[PDB]
Parts: sequence; C-alpha cells; structure tokens
Amino acid sequence: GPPGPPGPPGPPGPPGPPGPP
Amino acid sequence: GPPGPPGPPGPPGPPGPPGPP
Amino acid sequence: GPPGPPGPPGPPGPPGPPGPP
Amino acid sequence: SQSGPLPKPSLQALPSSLVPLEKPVTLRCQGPPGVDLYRLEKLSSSRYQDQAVLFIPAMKRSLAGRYRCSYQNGSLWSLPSDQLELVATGVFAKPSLSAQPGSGGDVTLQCQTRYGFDQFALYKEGDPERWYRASFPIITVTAAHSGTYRCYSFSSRDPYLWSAPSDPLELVVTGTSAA
Amino acid sequence: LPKPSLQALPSSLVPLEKPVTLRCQGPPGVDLYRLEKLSSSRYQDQAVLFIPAMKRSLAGRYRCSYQNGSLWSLPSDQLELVATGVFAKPSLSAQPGSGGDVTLQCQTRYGFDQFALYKEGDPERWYRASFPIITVTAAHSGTYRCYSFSSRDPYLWSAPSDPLELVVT
Ligand SMILES: *[C@@H]1O[C@H](CO)[C@@H](O)[C@H](O)[C@H]1NC(C)=O
Ligand SMILES: *[C@@H]1O[C@H](CO)[C@@H](O)[C@H](O)[C@H]1NC(C)=O
Ligand SMILES: [Cl-]
Repeated sequence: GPPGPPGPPGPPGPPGPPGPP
Repeated sequence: GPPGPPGPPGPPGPPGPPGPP
Repeated sequence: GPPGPPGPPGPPGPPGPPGPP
Repeated sequence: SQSGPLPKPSLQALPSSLVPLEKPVTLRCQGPPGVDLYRLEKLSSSRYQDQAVLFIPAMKRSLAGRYRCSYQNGSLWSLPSDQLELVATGVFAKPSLSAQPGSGGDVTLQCQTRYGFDQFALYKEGDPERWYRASFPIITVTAAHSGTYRCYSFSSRDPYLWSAPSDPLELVVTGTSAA
Repeated sequence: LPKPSLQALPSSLVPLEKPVTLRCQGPPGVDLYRLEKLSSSRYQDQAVLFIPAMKRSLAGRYRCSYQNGSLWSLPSDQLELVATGVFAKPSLSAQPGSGGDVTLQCQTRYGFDQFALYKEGDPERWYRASFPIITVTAAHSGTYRCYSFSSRDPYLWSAPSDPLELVVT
C-alpha cells in the first residue's frame, strides 16, 4: 500500500516574554 | 508502506506574563 | 502505514502587557 | 490572497464557568461554519486537544485554570479566543455573608470565614450579574441594586480554587419598585 | 538568563528616508530572538530589523530578548529610535554664561519645548533642556549641533543645526 496520512498539528507555542515595566 | 509526514506547525503561543511596576 | 507524528511547536506568543504604575 | 488574520472563535463554559467539584461542565470553542480543525488548550500546561468540545463530567481541582482555543483554515491558524477562566468551587467550606447598611446610598457586606484568605468575590443574581472584588472581607457597594447576593472566598495562591458559595442574602432597597 | 544588547546602526538618530539596522545580540547559538516596538505592540521572531528608509511611524522605543530552551532572557536596554529631519533645522549660537560657562541658544521658529545639543567626538557629550538655552559647565572647544523637538512627540526631531565651531577660554 501507499504512504501514511500526515500527522496532527503540533503543540501550542510557548509563552511570550514578560512585558515592559 | 512507510510512515506519513510530520504534521503542520502548532498555533502561536499565549501572551507573556505582565511586566513589573 | 501509520499516520505521521505531531508537527513542531508554534512560534512563541505575543509579549506580555505593560505593568502597573 | 487574504486581507488579514482569521477572526477569533468564542470559548464558552456551560452551564457555567463556576463549577462545583464533581459537577459537570462543557467547554465549547465556536468559529465560523466549515472550519477544518479546532484546537482547545489549557494555559500554563501542555494539555490541549484537537476538538471543539471538552466535556468534563466531574470537575477537579487540577482542571481549574485558564483556557483558550483557536481554529485552522488549511495550514493557517486563527486569532486566539478570549481566555476562559474555569473556576472550581466548593474547594473550601462556604463563607457567611452579612450586611451592615450605611446611610449614604451604599452597603457594606462582610464575607466572613474562619480562614486567612486575601481574596473575596461578591455577586448579585439577575441577567447582568453585578460582580465585586476585594483584598479584604468588608466590601462596600455603592448604588446597590436590590437582589440576591452571594459571596466566595479564595487565596491568590490558587486563584481558580474557590470556596463554596455563601448562603444567599436578600437585599431590598426600598422606594424602587415597579408599582 | 542575562540580557542581550540592542544596537541601532549606524545611529539611533536616523534622518527621514535614510537607513538603520536594529540588531539584537545575546550569547551565540540560542534558539530564538524576539524584537519588539513598545508603542505599536508589533514584534518579530528575528534578531535583525533592517529599516531601508526611516519613517515617522517607525520612531519610538524598542527592546529585545532571546529564548533558550523554554526560558526567556531579561529584556535589553530600551533602544530610543529617533527620526531626525522631521522639522526645519534650528540655528545655534553661543555666548559667555555665568562663571566658567558657555550658553548655547538653539533658535527655532515653531513652538518647540525640547532641545538636545551635542559636541562631536569620542565620546560625544550630550545636553538637554526645555528652554532654548543650554548652559554648559567647563565646555570644551569643538563642533556643536542642536536638535529641537516637541514633548508630545519626543521621537520626531528636527534636522540638526549647522555646526557651530566653538573655542572656549
Ligand atoms: C477558509 O479560507 C477560504 C479561502 O482560502 C475561504 O473560501 C473559506 O470560506 C474559509 N472558511 C473559513 C471557515 O475560514
Ligand atoms: C541553551 O540550552 C542548551 C541546553 O538545553 C545548552 O546546551 C546551551 O548551552 C544553552 N545556551 C545558553 C547560551 O544558555
Ligand atoms: Cl550622532
């Protein structure tokens, strides 16, 4: 048989950096 | 047949924590 | 064959909001 | 060609985002019709799923916190939803809600506990619920509407783990009937 | 995780339509850089921003940080990116002041309420005032220039004055 189906999308990205004071 | 390709990228991550005073 | 692995993480999120006064 | 980012979906907790321990709650992400794939996630953890709905049959302490979702059109990710704040209630013994009326349009309400909580939340039933917040137990409400008031205590350490709600207190401001 | 540097090259004073490159630099081999402009809340996941032609809307405060593993660095020193030549140059004069001092007058047609004066060299000496009158204690001979601007838009500066070649005794 053929190749496999593409996988699911990856995890959410991490947080952004802490904001300015 | 062989394994399917790795999936698309994840969504952009959430906001960073708030800044200090 | 099997479905693929999950994709890579998403990009990091927006910067944090500005702190209090 | 495309004019901008795909608009954010809504994220909703039904019947409510204040969920007593062991009581059920359904988080539903909702975008425009014909969406390819939803992504529901819990913030400050690696928990997420690739489905619009998360049915929690019995609320736990570990499931309280902040949630959001987005969707995909092809490879493109939408804007994130407004952050849902899922609160576990009934985690501490309920407070006792009293009120001393103060002759100046306002009412001081005591949300008392045999505990050292530094956060208190007071609400009134009725369509737009009127929420009020404080670092101390004695909360002062100005121009207070007649209605059924309850209160919650919690610690800022775990700000999604709330007490059971207080027994209701019926406030009646006189001279404001529909007669 | 220690802070990176953020430089504007050739200068953080950038005339309209002229180039400038913002460069974020931390330790080598890190995962990702984040460069942001504070007022607009627009940012990039790249260490370098090339601005080929300076615009009024690109002036303002920038900062940056880098990510290694999951952790973020402390932010860079704020980079003050100033657009010059937004207004007609002022004209600079100089007179004796009180004691061993020199008083530079930075003359301008508009109502401006901020003035910045500098002496060419290594290192440059900078002086700021709200009145168009900048006193300088024990000034050196050199090539001085002044810029005028408004406090309601503090990153949009005039063209520099013509140089004043000062000699002090
Ligand atoms: C997805 O994008 C296509 C165009 O690329 C558009 O025709 C379609 O209506 C979009 N649908 C949603 C739900 O975003
Ligand atoms: C970045 O993290 C990896 C380990 O995860 C380490 O090998 C590398 O030296 C780190 N670099 C810096 C500059 O911290
Ligand atoms: Cl210069």
